[PDB]
Amino acid sequence: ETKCTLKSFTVEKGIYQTSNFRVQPTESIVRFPNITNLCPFGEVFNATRFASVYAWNRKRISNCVADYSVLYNSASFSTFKCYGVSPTKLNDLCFTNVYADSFVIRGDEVRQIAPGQTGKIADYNYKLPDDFTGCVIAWNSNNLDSKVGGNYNYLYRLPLQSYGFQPTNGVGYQPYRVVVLSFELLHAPATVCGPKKSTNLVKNKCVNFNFNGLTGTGVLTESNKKFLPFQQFGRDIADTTDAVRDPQTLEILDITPCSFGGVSVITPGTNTSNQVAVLYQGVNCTEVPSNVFQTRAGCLIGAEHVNNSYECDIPIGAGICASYQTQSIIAYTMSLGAENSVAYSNNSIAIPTNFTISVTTEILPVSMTKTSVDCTMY
Amino acid sequence: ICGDSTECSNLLLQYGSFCTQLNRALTGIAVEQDKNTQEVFAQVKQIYKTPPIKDFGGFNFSQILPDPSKPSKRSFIEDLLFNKVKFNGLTVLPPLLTDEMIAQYTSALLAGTITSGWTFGAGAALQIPFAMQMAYRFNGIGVTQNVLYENQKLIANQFNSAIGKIQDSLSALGKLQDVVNQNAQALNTLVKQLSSNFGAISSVLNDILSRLDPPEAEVQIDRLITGRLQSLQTYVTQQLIRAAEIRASANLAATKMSECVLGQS
Amino acid sequence: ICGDSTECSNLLLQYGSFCTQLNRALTGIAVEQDKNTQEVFAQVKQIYK
Amino acid sequence: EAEVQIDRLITGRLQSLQTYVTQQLIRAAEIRASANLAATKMSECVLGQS
Amino acid sequence: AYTNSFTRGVYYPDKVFRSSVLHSTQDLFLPFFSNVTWFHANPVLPFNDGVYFASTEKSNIIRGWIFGTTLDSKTQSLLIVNNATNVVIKVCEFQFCNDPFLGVMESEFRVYSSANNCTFEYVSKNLREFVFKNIDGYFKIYSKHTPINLVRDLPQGFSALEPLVDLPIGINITRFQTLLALHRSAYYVGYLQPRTFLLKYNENGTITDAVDCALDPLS
Ligand SMILES: *[C@@H]1O[C@H](CO)[C@@H](O[C@@H]2O[C@H](CO)[C@@H](O)[C@H](O)[C@H]2NC(C)=O)[C@H](O)[C@H]1NC(C)=O
Ligand SMILES: *[C@@H]1O[C@H](CO)[C@@H](O[C@@H]2O[C@H](CO)[C@@H](O)[C@H](O)[C@H]2NC(C)=O)[C@H](O)[C@H]1NC(C)=O
Ligand SMILES: *[C@@H]1O[C@H](CO)[C@@H](O[C@@H]2O[C@H](CO)[C@@H](O)[C@H](O)[C@H]2NC(C)=O)[C@H](O)[C@H]1NC(C)=O
Ligand SMILES: *[C@@H]1O[C@H](CO)[C@@H](O[C@@H]2O[C@H](CO)[C@@H](O)[C@H](O)[C@H]2NC(C)=O)[C@H](O)[C@H]1NC(C)=O
Ligand SMILES: *[C@@H]1O[C@H](CO)[C@@H](O)[C@H](O)[C@H]1NC(C)=O
Ligand SMILES: *[C@@H]1O[C@H](CO)[C@@H](O)[C@H](O)[C@H]1NC(C)=O
Ligand SMILES: *[C@@H]1O[C@H](CO)[C@@H](O)[C@H](O)[C@H]1NC(C)=O
Ligand SMILES: *[C@@H]1O[C@H](CO)[C@@H](O)[C@H](O)[C@H]1NC(C)=O
Ligand SMILES: *[C@@H]1O[C@H](CO)[C@@H](O)[C@H](O)[C@H]1NC(C)=O
Ligand SMILES: *[C@@H]1O[C@H](CO)[C@@H](O)[C@H](O)[C@H]1NC(C)=O
Ligand SMILES: *[C@@H]1O[C@H](CO)[C@@H](O)[C@H](O)[C@H]1NC(C)=O
Ligand SMILES: *[C@@H]1O[C@H](CO)[C@@H](O)[C@H](O)[C@H]1NC(C)=O
Repeated sequence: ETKCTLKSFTVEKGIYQTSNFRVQPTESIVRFPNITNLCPFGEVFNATRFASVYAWNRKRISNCVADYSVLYNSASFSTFKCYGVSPTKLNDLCFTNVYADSFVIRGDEVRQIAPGQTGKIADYNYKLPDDFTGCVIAWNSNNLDSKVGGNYNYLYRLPLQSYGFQPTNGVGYQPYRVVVLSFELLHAPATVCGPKKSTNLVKNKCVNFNFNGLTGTGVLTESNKKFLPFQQFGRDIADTTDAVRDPQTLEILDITPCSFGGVSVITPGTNTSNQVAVLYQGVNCTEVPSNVFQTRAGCLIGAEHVNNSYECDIPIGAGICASYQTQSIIAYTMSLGAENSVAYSNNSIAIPTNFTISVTTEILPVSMTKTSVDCTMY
Repeated sequence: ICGDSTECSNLLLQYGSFCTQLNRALTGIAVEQDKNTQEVFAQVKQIYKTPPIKDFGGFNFSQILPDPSKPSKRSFIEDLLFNKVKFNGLTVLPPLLTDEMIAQYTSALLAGTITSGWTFGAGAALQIPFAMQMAYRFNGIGVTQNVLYENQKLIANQFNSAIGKIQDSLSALGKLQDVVNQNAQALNTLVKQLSSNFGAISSVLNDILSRLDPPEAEVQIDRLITGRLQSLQTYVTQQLIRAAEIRASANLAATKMSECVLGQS
Repeated sequence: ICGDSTECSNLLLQYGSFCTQLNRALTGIAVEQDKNTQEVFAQVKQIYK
Repeated sequence: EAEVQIDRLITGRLQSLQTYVTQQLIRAAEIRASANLAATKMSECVLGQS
Repeated sequence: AYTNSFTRGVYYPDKVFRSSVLHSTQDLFLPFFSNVTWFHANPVLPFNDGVYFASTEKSNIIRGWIFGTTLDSKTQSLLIVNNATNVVIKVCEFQFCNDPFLGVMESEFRVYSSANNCTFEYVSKNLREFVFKNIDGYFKIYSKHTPINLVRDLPQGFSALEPLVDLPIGINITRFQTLLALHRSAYYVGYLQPRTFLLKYNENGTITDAVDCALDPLS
């Protein structure tokens, strides 16, 4: 990896940043709030007496928690068509108002409750607009609405005629109860919509979290701060979310950025050896994936720590250097220098008796290369 | 730039080596900061020690010699001076030298001067009594050296009072606070620049991504990328200009340590 | 950039603190210029005649 | 249509050329100080005794 | 009469905890040292952009407000009431008395004479401040109850107002009123403008001081 980073086949001694170490997060915990008013449909879908077809009812469902799944999967409905929107995506959308219309018709008149039909029912009893949005639900109700001798209380406009329902009628002449849900979206600020589940909430693990809208990543930890009892999450200076409140249990939890840091490779040079040591920079050495050694500069793997102190060879940091000495690599604290002890006294002097002539070099750059570019040709 | 997302990384891969250049630029700066300190402080061969007595001709250096009752072993005035001064890919590396090591270099430079005058800066340290070294220095400014020996007590008292006034004048360092302030303030702007759309619908790479489909989202993500890359270039260019100013200052410090501490100017 | 135009000014707000940075850079080098000539010429305590 | 695609290249290449020209100014200001020190050492160590 | 607020009508701009952080905001506030009407005991006022509203007593003469554009039928309006029982928010089309009130036997409520088409219901000395605003079909209400050591004059001091309610109505508003309990056996009105403030946050996360950044050169 070092040879690839440098684009060469011979690396000279040094220390090279080669890549990065990033812990990985597993599972996605989706937190959310409970559900009180889940809407009691069990009044429109559970009535003891429905409404005529020529004077249908009209209930205006309003701000609530609507669960169209208990409807969709109830398997008791003989007809469940959705027009503006396919059924499974109802528990994931929000509108302004839902209206529910209720009535009772024959069995083979359920095909006129649809956008763009004709017939005595859709012509003048109950007409659906041509860009309908809701869903139409219908189920047979022979045992409730049909009575021996004929139930002449269910009329329709044709001016009014009455279905004489009787229990010995072939299907398609037995009474069906119909409910038409119509979702509308005026121009308000919001209203009723599907539900919201909430997985479990762990701690002390890099995780991918969602707190009723707040999407993030990190380790969650028990807090000891105290919000005011209307504040949801806390922010830092420079404006990053660093605390949240759990909606269900209402406790404050800190959000720490998941560990991370550069990876460096320490090599004595390929002309000496092919052994290598690895520094994970400012990462705690317990969360890296022999010699594992913790430094103020990160976690070092592949070098042994000795107690001697030499002159610095390859600089690691915070006073630590490495060398290829003791057929391998090692760590330690660099040496400032020898130790000279001047025999100072209040009446002692040292005077030299000889000298040496020494000559040293000093190298300095004075120029660099003069280059020109031609903007247009480049 | 991207930050976690994966739709961002493939789009940013289209810009070439813009990010490799910036990391090289910042790494050069960080390697230069250790050489600055090596050039100012590691100007001594041996680690010299003062003798256990303190018979220096009436001169008293106790406020600037190291304090043996401390983990850091700093001096009194070095203790006064030290009480007056994770994110989205950002990291702070530690210096190679601890400041225990720096205090240990400075105390050795001090013991070299108090015990050998200027001889340890040109070769091996040759001891000389402190009053006689003070008399050599009076010759260097053109005063005759009996003026020192006949006024030794007065001269030592004046030194001692002037050293005492420095702590009171201390317990100034705005030149050291400015560097810290300018750097922290330039690092705060880079983080604040991440909540700007730069003319996209939003400034958070998920909400753009979970409210549009790819052909539509790539357009906004490229605007976000362009803004965030411009911010990082501004940051790195200013760090390059600000490090060349710190280097010219450490060069002046090295010359002062050579010429005012290891000799008489 | 905009020159007395509110349509342009609100669009310029979508880039953040670029203009604050630019003014801060230009002001710091106007302060340095007075320091430059204080350091060369005011090297004397009294006005001698 | 090719205008929109040529402009994307023009912007990138201009950015890259201007980055090259900034980093050369910053590197030349450093070579200049080294040559200024070399000129002082030639005066003070070669034509004198310091 | 008219009076001078000093530093009044500061509310928490939103959730999100916070501590010692001179945080800067742009929002609709009541400017410092403003010209607030004085009323004694009342008439139809405007709304036009939010409202500050304080009141002082030991009894309870102030018994809620009524809002809207026409304060009658043919268009919808809000109604917020409090008998000696508890608060009653309500949103219908009404027919409001041009001088609506409630008595104090203790029989009352000559307020309206119509409650049609209701689209929202709800049922269940002293200084009582309120901030009313109406944005994107939501009608927000902040409030605070401080105890004065006077009876009925506007005091001086700092006290931030905490959010109370949120109603997704959709209603248009251009006018509002007040409701009082008659005799049978003092209040102010500020308005809000888009200002920029600097709020000082405590270590518990409460706003303890503020700066209005358009008062004077020092600010
Ligand atoms: C109307 O109410 C009845 C009774 O509460 C509900 O019938 C239940 O349906 C579930 C699922 O089919 C059965 O497991 C229960 O046994 C039924 N109840 C009883 C008492 O046996 C019905 O679901 C309600 N209708 C709607 C639309 O919610
Ligand atoms: C949301 O619902 C859960 C249960 O579904 C509530 O958990 C209860 O919390 C109380 C603590 O006051 C415990 O005594 C109960 O035993 C818990 N119930 C269960 C089933 O664990 C939770 O309190 C609800 N959220 C809020 C905000 O009240
Ligand atoms: C001063 O030092 C020089 C060495 O630099 C001494 O000269 C050396 O003497 C030894 C022994 O006589 C010879 O082996 C070397 O060849 C000499 N060196 C050179 C360069 O000629 C010299 O003797 C010393 N003087 C005193 C007085 O000690
Ligand atoms: C060197 O000077 C220090 C003063 O900075 C002397 O220490 C103080 O001495 C006085 C009395 O002379 C005491 O009252 C103080 O409490 C001392 N301060 C300390 C010990 O921190 C010190 O004695 C002088 N050295 C010598 C050898 O006289
Ligand atoms: C590099 O290799 C050459 C020949 O293999 C050898 O002479 C030289 O000593 C090597 N350098 C080091 C530093 O080992
Ligand atoms: C790494 O984590 C362990 C477990 O909490 C802790 O004991 C250790 O101190 C951490 N590393 C450092 C350098 O503090
Ligand atoms: C280094 O010396 C210390 C002395 O405190 C000792 O505890 C430690 O075991 C030594 N390390 C090794 C590797 O021998
Ligand atoms: C408030 O405005 C009215 C408008 O005429 C003015 O008469 C009154 O003096 C003002 N009050 C204050 C305190 O400025
Ligand atoms: C208080 O007023 C509301 C307004 O409708 C009413 O519903 C409630 O019944 C009243 N309280 C009592 C005790 O009647
Ligand atoms: C509102 O009330 C009026 C009169 O009671 C009525 O004509 C109108 O239909 C109602 N609004 C709706 C949406 O039904
Ligand atoms: C409020 O009144 C304005 C009058 O200009 C009107 O245009 C607007 O549609 C009304 N609000 C709603 C939600 O209809
Ligand atoms: C609230 O703040 C006060 C003073 O700032 C502090 O003493 C107290 O501990 C904090 N927390 C409380 C009262 O719960």
